[PDB]
Amino acid sequence: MTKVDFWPTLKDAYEPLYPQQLEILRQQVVSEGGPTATIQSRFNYAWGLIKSTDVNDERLGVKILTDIYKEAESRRRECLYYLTIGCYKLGEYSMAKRYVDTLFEHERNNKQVGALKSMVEDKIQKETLKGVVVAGGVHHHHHH
Repeated sequence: MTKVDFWPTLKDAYEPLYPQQLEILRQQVVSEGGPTATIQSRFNYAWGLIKSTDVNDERLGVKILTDIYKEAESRRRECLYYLTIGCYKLGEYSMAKRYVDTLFEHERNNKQVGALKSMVEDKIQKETLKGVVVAGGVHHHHHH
């Protein structure tokens, strides 16, 4: 009910949508003509595709958020933030890191950015280096 946060949390992503909620956004997008729909109409269409559990909808929303970014303007902050979240689900942390990096530079408070960037930065750092497949076994040799 707090309609004041201009940027939800990353947990909101773990909140799936019903077939009606997703079809409703399509009525507003298609009713306007579909692609010729306003940007705010397509922007939300990519938001629901990211809350989906399948990766097919996440790769589709990312492409939209990048089209609205190259064609729109001002909506860069919302895109850089949404791209970091939509990208985090595709572990493309290289793209998420570069976009969130530019946003965090803005020097804006909102500890949600410092924390979101922490999932991207902690994952590019904690992944190690050559990426270890986690040693799954037990110490065999033993005598000391």
